Amino acid sequence: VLMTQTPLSLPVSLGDQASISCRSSQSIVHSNGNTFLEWYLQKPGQSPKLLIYKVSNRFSGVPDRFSGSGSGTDFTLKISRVEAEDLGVYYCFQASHVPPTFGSGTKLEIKRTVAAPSVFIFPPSDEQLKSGTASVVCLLNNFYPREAKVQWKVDNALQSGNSQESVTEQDSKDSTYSLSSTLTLSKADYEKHKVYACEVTHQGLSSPVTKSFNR
Amino acid sequence: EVKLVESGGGLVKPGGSLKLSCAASGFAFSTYDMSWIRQTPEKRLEWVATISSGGSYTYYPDSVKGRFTISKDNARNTLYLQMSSLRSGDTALYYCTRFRYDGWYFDVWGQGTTVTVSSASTKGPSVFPLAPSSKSTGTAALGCLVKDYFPEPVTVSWNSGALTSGVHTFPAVLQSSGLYSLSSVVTVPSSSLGTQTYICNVNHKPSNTKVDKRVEP
Repeated sequence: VLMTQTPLSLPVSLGDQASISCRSSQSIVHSNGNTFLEWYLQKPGQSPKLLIYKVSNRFSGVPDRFSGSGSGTDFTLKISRVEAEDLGVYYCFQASHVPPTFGSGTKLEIKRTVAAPSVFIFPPSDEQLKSGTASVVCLLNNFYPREAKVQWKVDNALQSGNSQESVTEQDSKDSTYSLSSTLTLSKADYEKHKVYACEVTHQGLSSPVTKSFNR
Repeated sequence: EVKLVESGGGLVKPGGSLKLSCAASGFAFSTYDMSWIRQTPEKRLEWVATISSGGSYTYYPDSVKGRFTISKDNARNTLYLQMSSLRSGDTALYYCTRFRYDGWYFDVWGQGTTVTVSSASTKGPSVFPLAPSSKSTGTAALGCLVKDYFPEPVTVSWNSGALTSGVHTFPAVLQSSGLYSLSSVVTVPSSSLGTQTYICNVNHKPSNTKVDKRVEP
């Protein structure tokens, strides 16, 4: 019993309504009358938590903002007056027919105003050098939207293939993202050059910001 | 208050075995059916096992049948999943859950424990500071770079859990070497810099690595 969800991700502004849909492969009525269709939300860093069961029944504690409906093959969850604490991954789930199965999830994303990042650089630690390697860290803190471009420059030469990047999930206090990018070099390559720059392109900056340091 | 607390995860070789445990508290454990659900790296949720309150029936999906045993200890209210002949596809976060009978829903969940099935040996991280400067500046940002470890997870706290606001612990990245690295950063008032103490607390259970790095300007 395949459960398919749409959209796969859903930007929505605070106070607005979000609507998520779940379609099953076959019917999910259990030949007892009831249909065992359920909605879970997994907030960042947390376990999934039960919101709705048997289609439209709110689980205790669940705000009245959340509702379920649907028939036999087609199910909807609606979230009125969306609050920032509602962001994460919503999953539908079927225990009508064995094996019980989950849809692949829908990411609720809080739309808010652009926010340029605060950009910081960190040179390698002396400690790391002593060991043979040099990592230069670039931090883009609390920005919106999630799209950010980070270019690493060593003596003005654009670098490629020698850095990694990750981004946090959306933050609930202010609906922003953060991003760390690491440039990894040989102690040797690190020692030969002077100017270590991280240059950031973003929707909230009229033109790029470059933060640099000199070895 | 109702709780489930899991343990036993870690790194195991293909075709090895491992037993997960899930300590329940706060309810009449032996009167519920209980399950295990895993969450793959792509964030898909998959049902893995269920055991009736009587212990009489056990139910498994085809991918796991013959290899995994769910069992329970009723004196100690503890749930178990014995996993054997592990494969690469078994790597995942494993959750235990209470399957309420009237509604057939999972109303309490464990915090998760992660299992990594791999041929490679564990490797403990190095922990290097990301010092606050005029280059990370009335707020300054500092941090910890936890480099070159396998497998996941690594956990990071600051000041032993005393500091949480403006803390960002990033998802692990893969290096070209096939080892992971991660960053944990925090922004603070730069006036605090000379005066207040900032330490990251880093644990990598699989390599029994436990480090505290004081990070100073």
